[PDB]
Amino acid sequence: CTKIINDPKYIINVKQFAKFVVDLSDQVAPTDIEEGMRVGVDRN
Amino acid sequence: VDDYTVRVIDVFAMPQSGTGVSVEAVDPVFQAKMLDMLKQTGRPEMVVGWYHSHPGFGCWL
Amino acid sequence: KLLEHKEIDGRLKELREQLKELTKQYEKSENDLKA
Amino acid sequence: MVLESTMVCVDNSEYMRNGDFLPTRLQAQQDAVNIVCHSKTRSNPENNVGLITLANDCEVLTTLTPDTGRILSKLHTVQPKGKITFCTGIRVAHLALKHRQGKNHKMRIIAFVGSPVEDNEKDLVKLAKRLKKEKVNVDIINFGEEEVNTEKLTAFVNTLNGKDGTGSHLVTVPPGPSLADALISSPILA
Amino acid sequence: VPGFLQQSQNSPGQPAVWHRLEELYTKKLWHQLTLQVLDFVQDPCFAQGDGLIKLYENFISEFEHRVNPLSLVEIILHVVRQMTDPNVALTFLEKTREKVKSSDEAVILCKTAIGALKLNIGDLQVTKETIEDVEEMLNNLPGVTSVHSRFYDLSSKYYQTIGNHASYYKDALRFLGCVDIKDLPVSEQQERAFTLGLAGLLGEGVFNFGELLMHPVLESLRNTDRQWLIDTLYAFNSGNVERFQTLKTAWGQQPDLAANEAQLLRKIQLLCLMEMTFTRPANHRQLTFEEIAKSAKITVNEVELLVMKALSVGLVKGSIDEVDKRVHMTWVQPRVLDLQQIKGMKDRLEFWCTDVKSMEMLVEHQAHDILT
Amino acid sequence: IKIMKSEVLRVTHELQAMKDKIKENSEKIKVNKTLPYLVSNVIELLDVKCAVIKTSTRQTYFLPVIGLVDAEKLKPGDLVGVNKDSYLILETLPTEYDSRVKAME
Amino acid sequence: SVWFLDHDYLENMYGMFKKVNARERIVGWYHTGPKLHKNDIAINELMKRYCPNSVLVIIDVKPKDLGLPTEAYISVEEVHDDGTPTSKTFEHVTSEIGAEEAEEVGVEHLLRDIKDTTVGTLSQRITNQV
Repeated sequence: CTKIINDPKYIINVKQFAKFVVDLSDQVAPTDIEEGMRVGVDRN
Repeated sequence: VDDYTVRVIDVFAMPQSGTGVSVEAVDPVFQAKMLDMLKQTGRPEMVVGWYHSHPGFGCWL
Repeated sequence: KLLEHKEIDGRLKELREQLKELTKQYEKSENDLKA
Repeated sequence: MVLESTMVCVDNSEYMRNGDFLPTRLQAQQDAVNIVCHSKTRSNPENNVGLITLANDCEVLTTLTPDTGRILSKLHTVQPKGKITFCTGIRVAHLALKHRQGKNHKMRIIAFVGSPVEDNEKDLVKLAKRLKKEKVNVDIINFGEEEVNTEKLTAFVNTLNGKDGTGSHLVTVPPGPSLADALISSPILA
Repeated sequence: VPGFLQQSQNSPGQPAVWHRLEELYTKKLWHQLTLQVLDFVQDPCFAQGDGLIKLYENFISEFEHRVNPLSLVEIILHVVRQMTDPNVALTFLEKTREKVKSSDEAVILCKTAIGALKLNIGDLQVTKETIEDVEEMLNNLPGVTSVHSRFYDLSSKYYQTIGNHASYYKDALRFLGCVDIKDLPVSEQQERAFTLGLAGLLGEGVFNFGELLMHPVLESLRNTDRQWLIDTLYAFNSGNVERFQTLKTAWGQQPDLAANEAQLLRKIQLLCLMEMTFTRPANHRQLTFEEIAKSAKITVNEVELLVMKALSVGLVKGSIDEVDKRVHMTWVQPRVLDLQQIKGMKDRLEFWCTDVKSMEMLVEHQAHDILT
Repeated sequence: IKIMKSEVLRVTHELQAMKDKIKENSEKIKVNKTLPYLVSNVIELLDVKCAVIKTSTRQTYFLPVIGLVDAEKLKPGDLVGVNKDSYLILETLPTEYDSRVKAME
Repeated sequence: SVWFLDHDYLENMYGMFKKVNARERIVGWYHTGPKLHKNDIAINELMKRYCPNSVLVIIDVKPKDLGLPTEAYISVEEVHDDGTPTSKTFEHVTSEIGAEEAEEVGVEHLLRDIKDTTVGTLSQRITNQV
């Protein structure tokens, strides 16, 4: 997650695929994800 | 019409939505008003099924 | 009574300008949907 | 509480523009239509009301709607710049009623005859006979200048209900107070 | 004020009409009163001075709906023609225009009235400006209405005063189409027909002449009183000599015809060439030089120039040969027809369709196996 | 006097109807704005109002219309979040700095 | 002179279709009646209320082997020039039936059993000439 946007939005770099602006699933809490942390994302 | 035949006469598109082709793509208000207004014209048909386009990939689910 | 009637014109004229702006705002909303 | 669909025929003929009524003929008819629509909608919250202009050939400005807002909005810009054709207007209103959303609603037509009806008596009687069996009640509101209790209109209303009459009335308003108040008495109450 | 018309009621019109107008005013039945006023201004009694009207019509002017602002301008134009003062007529028209900005149709009639009244004094580019402005406004109107008649009347009057004939002929045809035909004085019909005929005869670019035979204006009037106009129009349309009728007319109608006799003769020769092309069997389209010289009464050497002019203006699309003294004819400019001409065309097309059917039947029968 | 009632009623009804229909339009746009927002850059902006977008996937796409943002408030190089497949610009994105860029400070 | 056409129904249908596909704006009306009708002018004016340039395409539903099944008409108000009364009438505009890729594919699939071979076989050429 390169950057956190403020419902918060997250900019995520999928290594080399592309840059995406995604939001967390209900499973995780917003406090858990911090800027610069590598996090998993669903393929769809 | 019977057990061994499903006849489709008309197909009306549902508006494109961010959800995609999912249960939430069937805007209930849009579908209800479309059916109500098509009944007046003379098409009192039931909803027999749904169709969705699979660009690129073939016909599967 | 003339002042009161003119006062009503002020409230009425304010709404007319507002609705014109709202129509201009909406006409943009239609444009972006088409795009 | 009776479920009925009203299709008010507001006249926008050139004669609708000699203001024998206080503000003007057009304003008097606008107030009348406002009062009639409000009364019909309040009497039952699921009833409908629409308006057809009777000038030139005809117009269907507001097809049957449950809200009086569309009717009132279309009533402005009536622009009385034509001539009336009563039989054609009633026929168009009957067609519109036939296109009713809910068939249960009772037929009812309110006509604002503000200009002379240059139609033969035979045509009016035939139209009344057709409306009778069809089951459509027309309430004629003679307006302003005319042959007092116009013979053609009175005969039309009489043939619309023979030997028994309800929901079919003719109201003649001599010049004076705004016709909006008068309509609240005869048609709206009964 | 309301009794002022009563005072006028006592002894310029009829007591009954004055009383009816007063009652209509009192009853507030303004539209019926407006129809009565329009009829009243139609009365011949308005011949010298008005004074009282438009001062009684202040109510029309102030009232937002003096019935149709078109009707108000109709009354105002009659009043202006009554007062007949050029200096103040224009200002009165300006005030009327200001009062009737609501109806774009009303403004057209006001502009036409100011142009017509002003056409007598200073009929210069300023008038053409009004004509162009009405053109721009009139082209925006939803459809043909009462203002178009006034516009085209003003245009016809203007062009007649400028000298331009073909444009006047076109605009007079347009006006006659845009009016009732009948509901006209009959004398006015005859005058308009005479002016239209003269404009067509003298028209620098008009040779159609197809509306002389069919337009009711030329038929109902000019039938007996000075038929020479219709005679010369028929001569031009047929393209024959009819020079004796031209001399007969030259005796009369000296202005606009004696001066332009040369142009008229050139036009009649050019139309004689057209009639020669017409009467030809459509196969022997080659025209001998002697035949054209005899038909148009032009010397042997004049036919070359005549045919060249006919080709140049855009009336024939053929070619000319000098060695054989025959002129190739390929005619594109169409012509008006007559019931007998239509019957001839109909039987010729019947022959054509019978030939086509015969050929189709032959092909179908000969190729039954391959048809499929 | 007439203006008061007539205009009040007509304009109030018009305002309410347009408010409801604008709310419907806004809801439609909000629901249609799918969140993925494939990040992209606007290499150039050309007048027909149209944009040339180079996606983070290393592809450039010409846009017949800019999208849900305003052409005036845009310029070459801006971070615009275009849709995954439609490639239409959905929303401007604030100037982002890669983790390395922040670390260099 | 009596004819009822839904205004609200037309507007609601147009709104639905705009939601489905906004590139399509109202351009006119069609009626399957083989011949024009005396009340067609009023309907054309009502359509013009929604689109100034309205084209009436008379789509006959009777298969005629000679000619296209469409006839696009427009409303023209002029002065007629040639001194004749003017009226609403109906000016004619050339009509032709085209198709897009999807409609073309559907048509080709539908008429793959009654379609003549593409290519100028002498049989088809002689038949066309006939």
